[PDB]
Amino acid sequence: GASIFRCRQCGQTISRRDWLLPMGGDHEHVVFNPAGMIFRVWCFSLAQGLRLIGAPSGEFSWFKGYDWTIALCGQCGSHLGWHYEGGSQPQTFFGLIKDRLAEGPA
Ligand SMILES: COc1ccc([C@H]2CCC(=O)NC2=O)cc1
Ligand SMILES: [Zn+2]
Repeated sequence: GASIFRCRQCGQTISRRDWLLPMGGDHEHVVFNPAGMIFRVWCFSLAQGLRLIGAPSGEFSWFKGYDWTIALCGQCGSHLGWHYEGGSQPQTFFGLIKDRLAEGPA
């Protein structure tokens, strides 16, 4: 019905509703970057079709204990969110910008 998440700009397969991850009790986190941009972030245990840019950085990380790398759509290059690593339980996860994805059938 609506179990697959694709890149909104090009349709690249990214994630699934089954792979949503409740972090802090909720898979949705609203955050701001240092430029004041608001993001409605959904946390996923797993994702595909991305391209992770650069090396991890902990600066300004919204999630305690985690370092982030920019995650672009591997197909069109749109900024879809961030990959997080270096933490504990889980050690890694994806934070994806909800409004840059499109939900649909398998
Ligand atoms: C270009 O400067 C920056 C620096 C950091 C950020 C994001 C990265 C992800 C995160 O967890 N927290 C942030 O604030 C956005 C833009
Ligand atoms: Zn794309």
